[PDB]
Amino acid sequence: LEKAKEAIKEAIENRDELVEPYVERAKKLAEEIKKYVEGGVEAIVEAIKNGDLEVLAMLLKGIFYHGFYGEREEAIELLEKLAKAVKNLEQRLMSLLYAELLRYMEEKGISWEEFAPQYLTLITILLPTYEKLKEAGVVTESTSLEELREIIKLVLENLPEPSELEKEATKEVEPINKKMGEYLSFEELKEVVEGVANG
Repeated sequence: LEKAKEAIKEAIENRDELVEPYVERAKKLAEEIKKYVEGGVEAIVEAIKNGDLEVLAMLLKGIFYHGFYGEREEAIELLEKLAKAVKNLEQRLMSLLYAELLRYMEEKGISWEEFAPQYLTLITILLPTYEKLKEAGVVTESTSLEELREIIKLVLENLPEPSELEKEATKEVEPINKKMGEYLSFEELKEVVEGVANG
């Protein structure tokens, strides 16, 4: 809190630099998830337990965009439970980010398409905020989840309007991301997150 004001401010000025990498990464994850969908629950759990960021990022989008089809409560529960289970700080924060997007929509009553352009706006500002605070030693592996959510809600509270590139990229990638969250049911996602925690 407060100690990240210049980190977010500089993050909003460079947010559009992360638009193209996000689009490329999302298109790659859309094909890689099919390999791990055929691999099964045990293949996803073992990969994440051994610190595979890519598989963990695949699972995050699988949980978040599965909530687009309904029952966003369960996606919030799984994203927060997975955040505590994993040890990496970057994906800990990404899991909390997707949970806060769904939590903010339910508490405010915002529909998915009304808030879709703000997904990439929060991602492209919060990610350089994390890197800046990590480069300054403000956040670390011992940083509690409660302080990570304070960073996310601080960016989401002072969230600027989406940029032209973000609105453009949102239309390009939303159909891709929604198909990514159609393979793994909430029951399978429950098994994966439970497998990461104690499997």
